[PDB]
Amino acid sequence: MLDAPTDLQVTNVTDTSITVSWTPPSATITGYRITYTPSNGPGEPKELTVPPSSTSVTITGLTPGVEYVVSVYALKDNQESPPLVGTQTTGGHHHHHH
Repeated sequence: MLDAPTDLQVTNVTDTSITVSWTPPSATITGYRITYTPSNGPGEPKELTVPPSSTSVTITGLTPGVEYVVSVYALKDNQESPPLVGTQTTGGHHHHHH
């Protein structure tokens, strides 16, 4: 049972992407799982995974102009931490797209 990563930082944001960084937990870890969904979505999210050497990830294909909830879970084998949770609105709310 595993402590959560800390200090979610958004280092870049576009109309369709977010770059997400975090600080590792104190535990030995074997990966991270990242979920993302709009706050206004039914709420079951999309999921990605990364190796433990990744303490940042860029999420693409996002909807412009909406608040996303990003949740980062540390993994240790079959085990997962509670998530580190932060929010970010993508660019372009008042702009057309294509």
